[PDB]
Amino acid sequence: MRECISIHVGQAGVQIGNACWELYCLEHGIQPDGQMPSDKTIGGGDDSFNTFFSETGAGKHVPRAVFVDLEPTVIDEVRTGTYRQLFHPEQLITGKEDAANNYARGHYTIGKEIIDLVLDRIRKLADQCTGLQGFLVFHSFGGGTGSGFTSLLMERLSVDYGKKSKLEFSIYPAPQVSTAVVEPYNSILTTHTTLEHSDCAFMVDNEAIYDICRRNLDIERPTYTNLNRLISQIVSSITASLRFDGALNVDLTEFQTNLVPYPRIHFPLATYAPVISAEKAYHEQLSVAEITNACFEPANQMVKCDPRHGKYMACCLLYRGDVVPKDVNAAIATIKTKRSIQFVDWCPTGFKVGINYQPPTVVPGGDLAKVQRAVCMLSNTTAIAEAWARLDHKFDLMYAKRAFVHWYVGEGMEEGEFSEAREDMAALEKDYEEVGVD
Amino acid sequence: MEVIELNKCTSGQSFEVILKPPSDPSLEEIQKKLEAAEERRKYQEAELLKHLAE
Amino acid sequence: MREIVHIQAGQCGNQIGAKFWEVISDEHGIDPTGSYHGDSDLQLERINVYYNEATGNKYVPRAILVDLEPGTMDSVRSGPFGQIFRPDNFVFGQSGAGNNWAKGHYTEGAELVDSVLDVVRKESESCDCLQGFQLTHSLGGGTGSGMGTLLISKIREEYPDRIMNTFSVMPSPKVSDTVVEPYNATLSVHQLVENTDETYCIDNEALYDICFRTLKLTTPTYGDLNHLVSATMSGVTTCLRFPGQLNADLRKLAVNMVPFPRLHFFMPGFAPLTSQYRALTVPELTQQMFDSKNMMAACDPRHGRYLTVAAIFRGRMSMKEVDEQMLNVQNKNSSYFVEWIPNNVKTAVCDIPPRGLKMSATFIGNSTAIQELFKRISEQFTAMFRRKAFLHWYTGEGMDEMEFTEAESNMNDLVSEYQQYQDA
Amino acid sequence: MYTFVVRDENSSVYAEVSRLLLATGQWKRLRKDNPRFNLMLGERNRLPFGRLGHEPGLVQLVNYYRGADKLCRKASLVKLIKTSPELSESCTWFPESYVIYPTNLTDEREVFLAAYNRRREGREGNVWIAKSSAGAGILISSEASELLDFIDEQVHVIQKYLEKPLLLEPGHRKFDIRSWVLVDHLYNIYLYREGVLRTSSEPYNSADKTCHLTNHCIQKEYSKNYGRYEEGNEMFFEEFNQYLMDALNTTLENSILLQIKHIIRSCLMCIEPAISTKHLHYQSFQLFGFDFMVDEELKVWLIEVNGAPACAQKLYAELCQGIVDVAISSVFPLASIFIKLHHHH
Ligand SMILES: Nc1nc2c(ncn2[C@@H]2O[C@H](COP(=O)(O)OP(=O)(O)OP(=O)(O)O)[C@@H](O)[C@H]2O)c(=O)[nH]1
Ligand SMILES: Nc1ncnc2c1ncn2[C@@H]1O[C@H](COP(=O)(O)OP(=O)(O)CP(=O)(O)O)[C@@H](O)[C@H]1O
Ligand SMILES: Nc1nc2c(ncn2[C@@H]2O[C@H](COP(=O)(O)OP(=O)(O)O)[C@@H](O)[C@H]2O)c(=O)[nH]1
Ligand SMILES: [Ca+2]
Ligand SMILES: [Ca+2]
Ligand SMILES: [Ca+2]
Ligand SMILES: [Mg+2]
Ligand SMILES: [Mg+2]
Ligand SMILES: [Mg+2]
Repeated sequence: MRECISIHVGQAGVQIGNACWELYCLEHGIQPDGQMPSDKTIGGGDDSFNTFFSETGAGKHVPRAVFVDLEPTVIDEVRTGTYRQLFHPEQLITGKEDAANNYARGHYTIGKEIIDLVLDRIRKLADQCTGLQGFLVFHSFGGGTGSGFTSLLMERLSVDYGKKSKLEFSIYPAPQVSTAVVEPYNSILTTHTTLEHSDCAFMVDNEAIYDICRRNLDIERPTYTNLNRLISQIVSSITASLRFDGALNVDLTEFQTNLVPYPRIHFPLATYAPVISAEKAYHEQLSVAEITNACFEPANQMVKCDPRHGKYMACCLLYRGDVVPKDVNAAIATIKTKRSIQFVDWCPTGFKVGINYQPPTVVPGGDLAKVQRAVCMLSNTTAIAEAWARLDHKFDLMYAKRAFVHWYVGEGMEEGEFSEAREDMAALEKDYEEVGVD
Repeated sequence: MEVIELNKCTSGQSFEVILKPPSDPSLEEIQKKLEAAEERRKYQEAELLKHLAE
Repeated sequence: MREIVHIQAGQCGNQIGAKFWEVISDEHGIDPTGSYHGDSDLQLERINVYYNEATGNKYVPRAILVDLEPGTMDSVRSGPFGQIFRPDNFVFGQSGAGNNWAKGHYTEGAELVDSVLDVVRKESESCDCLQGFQLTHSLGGGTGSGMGTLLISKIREEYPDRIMNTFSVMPSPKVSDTVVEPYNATLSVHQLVENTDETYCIDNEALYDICFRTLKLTTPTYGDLNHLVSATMSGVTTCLRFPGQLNADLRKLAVNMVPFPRLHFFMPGFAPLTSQYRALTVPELTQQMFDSKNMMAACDPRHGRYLTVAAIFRGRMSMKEVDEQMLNVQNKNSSYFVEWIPNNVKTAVCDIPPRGLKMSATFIGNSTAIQELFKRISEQFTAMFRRKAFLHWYTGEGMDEMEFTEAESNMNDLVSEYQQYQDA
Repeated sequence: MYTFVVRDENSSVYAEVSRLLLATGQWKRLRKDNPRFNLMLGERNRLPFGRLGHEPGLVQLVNYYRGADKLCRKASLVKLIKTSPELSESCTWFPESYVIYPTNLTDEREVFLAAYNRRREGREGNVWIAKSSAGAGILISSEASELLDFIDEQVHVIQKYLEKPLLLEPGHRKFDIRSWVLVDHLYNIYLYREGVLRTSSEPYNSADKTCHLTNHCIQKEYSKNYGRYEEGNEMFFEEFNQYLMDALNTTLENSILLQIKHIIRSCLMCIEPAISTKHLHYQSFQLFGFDFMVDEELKVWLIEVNGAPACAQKLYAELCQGIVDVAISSVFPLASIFIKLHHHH
């Protein structure tokens, strides 16, 4: 058994992390007070769920998580929330004034004054680990803390934990729920300084989650609670292999091996199905073929793009529920004869499939209906570069006039870091085009 | 269509299906960048105080 | 606990400032004696932003009342909510400023400014995390204009890393006290250009026109004008006083609204403006909110382009319909929004409506058309300054003509800067 | 009041469409860089499809199908027909073609020579034509050595030249047929009822490329009989149908148009899974130009598909109005000249 430490940075990271750990407890049968009746090894054990939960002598299962926010309001929700008993105060780190949607403020001004405190708290959880795989980092692209402090943290983690893997769950900015106009700036700045420190990043565009909630859940104006519950389901499907018995994606290293052949191209596209409204009294349970086919519909992707006009480098299918390998192969054979699935010539045209028999867990009273089977597809397609193209274009429009740049320069950042970050994104866009375009 | 590496357990199973064969900065450097930006903030603030002093 | 320190200076600043505290105390359930008598926890959620908590569950406004005359502040202390202010926060002289910027800024206000800063320091020392300051004043007089900008410069010297916000009342010949108002306004504008992060330009010309043309008031008074200011001030501070995600603090508002440091002068707007029991629909709120007749700056938005826009909707309404209407205005009039700042319109919704209204909308626009206001002041300034008229009131206080020339050039540069981004 | 942008100033078809949209009083044209548009008349090259459909509260439509270049390029069309089971190598309505990369750069040089030697030994007609998308550069020769050497002097394609074309009389002259096809956001295939025959004004000589190439520019510049038989070397369907009845005792519909409709359906249905925008965040339509050749036995052959076609001068008003009616107003309603080619989605 090898442990994993989760790090939640900024409002988006903390609130998503709160949703994910709530879902983990329901899946693992952990009560809000930390007690897990099914765990017969009291005070210890090296089971699969111990990769995410440490155990105390009293039987409390404590998440291996650190919550960081430069503003206390969001983490104070966790301190007084339903699962307040799960965490101890050493895991929750709060400042007093946030980064004000300014990357430079989160990275240089306020980040420098709190980076050592966060690393010391991270070191405390690392000392409880017999063998540490690495870290899962939850943050937004657009917030000042989520973009600015995360990049500083990733740099330091590569120094203090150079042999450990690091994976991201990043929230791509969407104007329908965005809180700042400079979010394209923060997204590119944090991508540039984190690119060489992240082994695998799962981008989630809030636009896609917003429309999925509106379309499939019949939510007129989705809130963060609606968005995060859906996001935690996708995160749970991605991390289920680390928390349950299995043979696919069993450690953080296997994620890079199975999804990232080229280190810079480490942004797999996630597609999830089925998303069924709980207000429907009875819904026809979708088959293995139907949910697998839905993995190739852009309307179900975490980032809206067209994989038909790109090339695949890897593809993983993560099933949860009543799924047998025979039905998966029958679905895949039919899909090949109907879908435009092009792989790069230097990679095999195949699928790595993982099945967990336990059906997905839904938070009681939530928006997602219980389903007999569900699938999350992780595909490394060059079509996800469309998100970079949209982000870079908005960066170019504002930066040509130097709009809002004085806020970053006033925090000690040099103007050249803007062009340096943009040039790195330009190279990243070129890399995607070379791989997936003839 | 070839299925390989089938591993089964109580909680589930995994396999691979093939349809076609194929055809860091140091802590010192980080601290220098953080201190360089902090110095630029101090210089800008000192200029403002100089401007206000005038 | 992100506290804001409020300062009101001069006759206009105190009269408008008093009405603002009267309006928001009603919204937060605070009575004239400082006791809370509300019925919703949303009123007290962000109460510490503007109010200090004292013994006996008393809420004392974090407000400092400044004047060079005791007259207006005596009226405030005898007003409806006069007893709620902290007695030690009344800092006043006796000589007055004589509608003279030099007296407020250099001679009379200089003698008093240190005692004001002592009260500011006392209020700031008790703040858990000070956001910054908001100042209410006029630019046409002597105390709010001259001493008010002196306070801003000295406050920035002592608190360089805090946000400076102002509600600045622009003079107009339609509602005018003295002929020297263009002089005082031009001198004050340069101070605001350098030493404030956010300035709401409240134009007495627009306030008079709204009272006359729209509200059908043949003889508007200052009280009628201040009613519009109170409603506007309540709306623009809604995101600061109630829970929310957008522009919840002064710095985040500045980051969203100010693309260039000197271009931080906002056009405020309010809806509805009814001369009354009829329910107002969400489409009606949006149309009136963006209409020039509901703007408080007397600038035509169609003569310029919107750099950034902040919209606040108050009341129980359909947020889905609010999003549709907000997107409808942008998509039907995209020519008036700059294309080099994507998604520059940000919308916030608050459940608690203002007193006497079910639905309300507050407009905060950073439009290049605000240059019309500065051009108007510049033309009035030059008409007198070319003949050196009325300058002796200022040279008698130690000022030189060169300082007027520099102030004239500074505002013309500001006008040229707005014209740069209106054609880009 | 809908909004649209224009990003192809050289498009004669959509210049008229833009003119018609403004004339309705319900369409407002924006700057070409304004993202808050309902309709984009996009550019031919590097159209930013990735930035479409990400504007909240705006249904966005574009006048091009992403991925349609596979049908509208010389080498791409040959590869698509050979490799697609729906079309197969045994495709009977497409000339035997081969993709030949220049030697200074898969490639089908040896495959082309294997079939070439069979015709040389078999005493059959062995005349081929070399062409590419980088032309205005076309060589017609019966010797394979000249064809391969010419390409070496970009990617080219060598296909069989139709040595027995249908020749109009009087004149004994060659021609080609252009059909305009509009595919809407629902992937309905609409064939414009009006076509044009771009005819050669010189007698066909099987033993000088003026009488062999039907291109309008090559006829108006290198042919001395331009406009002699028909105005602008353009014969419309009404005249051509009458000629077929008078000369060949048959109609245009039976002898030619049935095969044309079959070819259009086969090509567009083949690429439908790859380019359809049925479940996509933005919608696409596109106007296509199909160019056909007819042999002496009244068999229709497909020559090329144009992704950015122009129109005949007489037919600009009718076709452009039809584009607005079924491809633009169908998505954005305001306040038939096409033949619908029904198919299975
Ligand atoms: N999906 C999702 N997105 C969120 C959530 N909270 C914020 N965001 C997005 O994150 C972006 C803003 O970043 P935040 O995380 O709120 O800011 P921050 O990390 O706290 O940094 P500060 O500027 O210091 O406040 C916006 O684009 C929001 O749409 C959330 O709970 N769920
Ligand atoms: N296989 C073939 N057999 C006979 N003639 C052929 C031929 N391939 C091409 N041609 C002739 O050459 C002409 C030009 O070829 P092609 O259509 O590729 O040129 P182009 O692409 O420049 C014109 P357009 O864009 O209108 O299709 C055709 O109109 C036809 O007359
Ligand atoms: N809106 C409004 N404007 C005022 C009020 N009182 C004065 N003014 C304006 O302010 C200017 C005079 O400034 P004033 O505040 O009286 O001078 P001060 O006391 O020395 O700062 C003139 O342009 C007046 O039009 C008021 O109550 N409301
Ligand atoms: Ca145990
Ligand atoms: Ca590393
Ligand atoms: Ca004195
Ligand atoms: Mg925050
Ligand atoms: Mg006065
Ligand atoms: Mg062509």
